[PDB]
Parts: sequence; structure tokens; C-alpha cells
Amino acid sequence: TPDVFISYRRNSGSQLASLLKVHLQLHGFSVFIDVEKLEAGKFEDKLIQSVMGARNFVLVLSPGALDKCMQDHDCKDWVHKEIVTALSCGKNIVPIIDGFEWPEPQVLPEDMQAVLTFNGIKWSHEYQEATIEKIIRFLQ
Amino acid sequence: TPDVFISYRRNSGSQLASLLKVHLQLHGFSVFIDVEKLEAGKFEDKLIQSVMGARNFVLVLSPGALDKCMQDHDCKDWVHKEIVTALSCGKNIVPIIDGFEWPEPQVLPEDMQAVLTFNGIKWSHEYQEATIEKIIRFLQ
Ligand SMILES: CN(C(=O)N[C@@H]1COCC1(F)F)[C@H]1CCCOc2c[n+]([C@@H]3O[C@H](COP(=O)(O)OP(=O)(O)OC[C@H]4O[C@@H](n5cnc6c(N)ncnc65)[C@H](O)[C@@H]4O)[C@@H](O)[C@H]3O)ccc21
Ligand SMILES: CN(C(=O)N[C@@H]1COCC1(F)F)[C@H]1CCCOc2c[n+]([C@@H]3O[C@H](COP(=O)(O)OP(=O)(O)OC[C@H]4O[C@@H](n5cnc6c(N)ncnc65)[C@H](O)[C@@H]4O)[C@@H](O)[C@H]3O)ccc21
Repeated sequence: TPDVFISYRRNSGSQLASLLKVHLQLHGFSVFIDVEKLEAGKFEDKLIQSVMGARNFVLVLSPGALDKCMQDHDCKDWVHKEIVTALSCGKNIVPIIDGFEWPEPQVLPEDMQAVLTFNGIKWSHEYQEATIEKIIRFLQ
Repeated sequence: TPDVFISYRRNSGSQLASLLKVHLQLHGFSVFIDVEKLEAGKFEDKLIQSVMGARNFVLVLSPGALDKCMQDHDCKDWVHKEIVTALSCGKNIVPIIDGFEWPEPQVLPEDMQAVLTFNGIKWSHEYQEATIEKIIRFLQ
């Protein structure tokens, strides 16, 4: 059981997600990110179960990262599925803000609007060590 | 005198440049990147001095990273300035390709066209440890 699950958008947050993984691992956290820990089998069940296993849900909110979730009421988008799983399970959700614009709740499907109520951490390129140290304070 | 200077475009390569910085330090290299090592003074002189001082010049080629170099014949663009300094000083240039597309050399100012003749490393999101090991192989 990894302690932290990192959810991110491939096209805009892959580098920040990877950087969070390295830092969190250096500070002793077991981290789940797909490219390191998603292995053999049907990936839908493996991903969802890996969200369920992690106490902490770190959400990389790069620019436009929730765009594909909009109008995704069938829950086909994978960031959407991961967020809903995290919310449903009562995870400690820690959004990471990297140029993300806060949207109106009503543009997001009802089952994920609650993600916007969690206190988010601004990623600071100029003060990255301080950002990392704050993220660690948020983890459990 | 850091062993490695990391040159990058803020608007598209900040995260990968920081990720490279962390990994290279973890493997024992002294690294210069502006957000960690550029301190007080006239920044033009300090940056140029820092490029001249570093044996290895790691160039983060994010998508469109050399675009603002194009037709910058007064050498006002800062990536352009760092590249010309590295070329002029005969540094070990190691381009890192992250979705960057190789241009026709003549689109670049004549004083930096040679950057394309250096063997570049592909950044692989799925094989990051292998990418980092290759980068370290390339460094002196
Ligand atoms: C198992 N996967 C993998 O990628 N497996 C990779 C190999 O082993 C580990 C690995 F994850 F890196 C894919 C499976 C397809 C669903 O997408 C995800 C999503 N996520 C989680 O969602 C967030 C990212 O969502 P996202 O930015 O919207 O992604 P896209 O931009 O649509 O990328 C998806 C890319 O998968 C390609 N592809 C389609 N079929 C398969 C398949 N059978 N098998 C492999 N790829 C497939 C497709 O063509 C596209 O290019 C994150 O939070 C993340 O946890 C993890 C893994 C996958
Ligand atoms: C000292 N600097 C800093 O940034 N200093 C920062 C504070 O201490 C360390 C620090 F570097 F983070 C700036 C100075 C301005 C020139 O640009 C660079 C470039 N680089 C090297 O070039 C590559 C990045 O080139 P690039 O993606 O095109 O850049 P942009 O970000 O598009 O533009 C620059 C941004 O600097 C803002 N800004 C303008 N005035 C100043 C000033 N006095 N003082 C601070 N900022 C200024 C401006 O408004 C804009 O936003 C890389 O390879 C890099 O080595 C390093 C530092 C600076």
C-alpha cells in the first residue's frame, strides 16, 4: 500500500507529477504514480484500487487539467474517475495548483464538484523547496 | 563552479528542468539552474559567467523551446544567449528532447545552428530512470 496516489493529466502535468513523486519518495513516502507502479492486468481495477489503498490523494492541477472532466457524466475520463474514487472514499485530497484556473462548480459533474472545496497548494517555481515542505505538512 | 548548467524555457520547460536538477544532484553533480543558484547582481553577467563556468550544458528542448530564438539576430533571447555562450566555449552540450521537433537549421540564427549537431536524449515519461542514466552517461 503506497501512502500517496498522484493523479495528473498526461499532456500538461506529467513533469510536475514526476517531480512530486521524486520529492515525496526522498522524504520517505511510498508513492503511486502510474508510470512507476501500474503493472500487469486490467488497468481500470488496478488504478481504482490503488486510489483506494492510498491515504493521500495528490491531484496535479496543471492548466486545463479538469477540462476533459467537463460533461463527462458517464465517468469515462480517468482523472474524473480517480477524483470521484478519492472523494467517495474520504481521502485526504491535496490539490497542487500549477497555473490552474478555478472554475465554477457547476461546469463539473456533480460527483466531483467537492474537489474544489479542499485547500490547494500553489506550486512555486521560485520556491520549490518550500512548496514541497508544505505538501509534506498536508500529508498524513 | 557547478558541473552542469541547465538552460530552459520558463513557459514550457520549468518542470522538466527542475526534475533534471533534482536527479543530477542525487547522482552527485553540482547543478546550476536559475531558480536555485542565480543570486544577487546584474543577472546578465552572472548567467553568462555561470554558463562559461559549467563543463556540461544541458538544454531542455520542450515543445517550441527554440521558437523565440528564431530571427533573434540581436541576441536578446536568453536561451539564445546561453546557447551561444555554450557553443562559443566548446561546452559539452546535451540537449534533452521532450516533444520538441527538429527544425530546419536555417530557421535558427547562424550563431546557434550548431546546437542541432549534438546528440540529443529523448525524455521518456515511461522510462525516466533509464533516461536519467543515459543523461549521466553523457556528462563529463
Ligand atoms: C494503462 N494506461 C497506461 O498509460 N499505461 C502505461 C503503461 O504502464 C504504466 C503506464 F500508465 F504508464 C492508460 C490506459 C488508458 C487510460 O488512460 C490512463 C490513465 N491513467 C490515469 O489517469 C491519469 C492520466 O489520464 P490522461 O491524462 O487523461 O491520459 P491520456 O492522455 O489519455 O493518456 C492515456 C494513454 O494511454 C494509452 N493507452 C490506451 N490503452 C492503453 C493500454 N491498454 N495500455 C497502455 N496504454 C494505453 C492511450 O493511447 C494514451 O496515450 C493519471 O492520473 C493516471 O493514473 C493511467 C493509465 C492510463
Ligand atoms: C534574472 N531573472 C530571473 O528570472 N530571476 C529570478 C529570481 O531569482 C532567480 C530567478 F531566475 F528565478 C530573469 C531576468 C530577465 C531575463 O530572463 C531570464 C532568463 N534566465 C535564463 O534564461 C532562460 C529562461 O528564459 P525565458 O523562458 O525566455 O524567460 P521568461 O521567464 O519568459 O522571462 C524572464 C522573466 O523574468 C522576469 N524578470 C525581468 N527582469 C527581472 C529581474 N530584474 N529580476 C527578476 N525577474 C525579472 C520577466 O518579467 C519574466 O517573467 C533560462 O535558461 C534561465 O537560465 C534567467 C533569468 C532571467
